[PDB]
Amino acid sequence: MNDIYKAAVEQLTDEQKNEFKAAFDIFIQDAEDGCISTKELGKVMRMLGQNPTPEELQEMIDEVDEDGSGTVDFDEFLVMMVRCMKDDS
Ligand SMILES: [Ca+2]
Repeated sequence: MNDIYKAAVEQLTDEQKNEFKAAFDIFIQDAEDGCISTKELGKVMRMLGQNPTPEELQEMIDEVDEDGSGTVDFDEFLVMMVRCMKDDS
């Protein structure tokens, strides 16, 4: 069980989700299922307001990838912020 998503969702603002939704929809303009690419995560961060590394972002991807299919949905896109709570150390 995880209670960080509830404690983190309350921290995030509507503006953050607004940007996240737009940052997602832009890529999901003609998606097959309705998600982005795990490798494209480094691209959305640059547009949102972040500049990580290929090894750093990689850990974030697999971490937020609840299904582990290959594409990043909105559920996996939003968790990126709340997942910070779970350090796993
Ligand atoms: Ca996925």
